[PDB]
Formats: sequence, structure tokens, C-alpha cells
Amino acid sequence: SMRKKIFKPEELRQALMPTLEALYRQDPESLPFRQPVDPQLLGIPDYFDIVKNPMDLSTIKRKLDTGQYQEPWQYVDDVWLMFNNAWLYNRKTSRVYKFCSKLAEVFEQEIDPVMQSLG
Ligand SMILES: COc1ccc2c(c1)N(CCC/C=C/c1cccc3c1N[C@H](C)CC(=O)N3)CCO2
Repeated sequence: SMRKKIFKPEELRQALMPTLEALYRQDPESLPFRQPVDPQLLGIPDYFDIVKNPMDLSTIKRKLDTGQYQEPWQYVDDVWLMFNNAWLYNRKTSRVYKFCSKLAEVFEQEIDPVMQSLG
């Protein structure tokens, strides 16, 4: 055992950053996820009425760079928050929804062997 394993920030960064890079490499699918949503600039002013906890790729990257994840599952939770936000907000025919579904397929594939490596 019950002694909690400690993960050091550079260990998490080396292990998890490639999985984030794999999401960035999806193009066009990552393009709507690369920056924080600005609802007025994007023409979606209802966004924060629906999505209470925004998350995007640039924020996840900054959190890894600044040691804000103590456990790999906290990083997984933010990636999944980003996915769940987009499945909640967008209509099922929209680009962002279908792009989200593809990013979730890619992330599932990438994160699995990394979680095995971290344990
Ligand atoms: C919109 O779809 C595409 C598809 C391809 C693209 C672009 C846009 N743009 C603009 C990228 C920035 C746009 C974000 C965005 C806009 C409207 C609704 C949502 C957006 N995303 C976040 C996750 C919030 C959300 O849930 N929905 C770049 C070229 O490639």
C-alpha cells in the first residue's frame, strides 16, 4: 504493498507526451482541439452554458510540462474530459464529434502500452 508509487514529472512527461503527440498528429481531426475554446470568436456563444469544465490539447500539454499531473490517470482523465465535452456539445453529424470519436480510438491504442510500461 500500500505504499503509493511516486511518479516523477519527467518520467510522466517522457511516457505520456508521445501519446499526446499522437493526438496532435491526427490532421484534420485534432485541429478543433488544439487550442482553448473561445466561444464568441468561434460563433458558438452557448458553449459554456453546456460545457462546464473546458479542456483542450494545449492545456494538457502545459499541464504535463509544468508537473501538474502526479499520476498517469490524472492525465487520462483530462484527455477523456476533452472527449466527453465534445461528445456532449456537438451534434453527431458534425466534424468535431466525428473527429473526437477518431481521437478517442487513437488515444485508446496509444495509452494502453504506456500504462503497462508505467506499472
Ligand atoms: C468546427 O470544425 C472544424 C473542423 C476542422 C477545422 C476547423 C473546425 N478549424 C477551426 C478549429 C477551431 C474550431 C473549434 C470548434 C468550433 C466549433 C465547435 C467546436 C469546436 N471545437 C471545440 C472542441 C469545441 C467544440 O466542442 N466544438 C480549423 C480547420 O479545421
